[PDB]
Amino acid sequence: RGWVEICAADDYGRCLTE
Amino acid sequence: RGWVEICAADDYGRCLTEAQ
Amino acid sequence: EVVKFMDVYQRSYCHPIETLVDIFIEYIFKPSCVPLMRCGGCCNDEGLECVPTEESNITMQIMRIKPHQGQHIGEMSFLQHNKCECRPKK
Amino acid sequence: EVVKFMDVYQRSYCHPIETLVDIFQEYPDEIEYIFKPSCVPLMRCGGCCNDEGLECVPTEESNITMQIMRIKPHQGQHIGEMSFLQHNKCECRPKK
Repeated sequence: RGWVEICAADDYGRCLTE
Repeated sequence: RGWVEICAADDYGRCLTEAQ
Repeated sequence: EVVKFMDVYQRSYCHPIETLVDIFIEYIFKPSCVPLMRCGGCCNDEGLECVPTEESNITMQIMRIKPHQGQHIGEMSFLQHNKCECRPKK
Repeated sequence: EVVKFMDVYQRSYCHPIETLVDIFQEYPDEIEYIFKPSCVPLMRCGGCCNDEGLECVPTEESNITMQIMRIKPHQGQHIGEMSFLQHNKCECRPKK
């Protein structure tokens, strides 16, 4: 419950914008 | 499983000493 | 070789211990379980049980995956046991 | 401080973790005795796998020896060595 989106990510959990 | 005796002990788990 | 009584006694006594707790058709969470402090261990007599006395929340990044469609990092808040006591059962 | 995904993931993946196990699980037929402490810290497989068709199970086991006090109500107590099962290695394996 309560999962808050931060970003679309790569396989390592880094934001694709990173 | 299994028990290997070490000593009779006091309430604190310290071994008792012999009296004699 | 052998763990000594004092050490077994101290390490086993009721306290917060790291526990890997499962988070719970469309999504998969990864990881599916998280490391949280949960009261555990034992008390001096069978009439007492180890219970939480102070609790708080911790936020962790969790990936939400829609298999073969997308994958997002999100934050989730989990419960932590900060302090535990031995108290009479009932 | 938000725990970052990389740390949550490494920390929760299938591995042997210190688990506080009651002694009656390993010594069930000892109702005439009180052990102290009544539970012991043991390494046991815990944590999760990447797929729901896999399960975190032990792949290497051995025993660990600990000094325990064994009490006979109203008739004193002894310190002795007891032996418990521990998991040395764990893996995510197909449920089958």
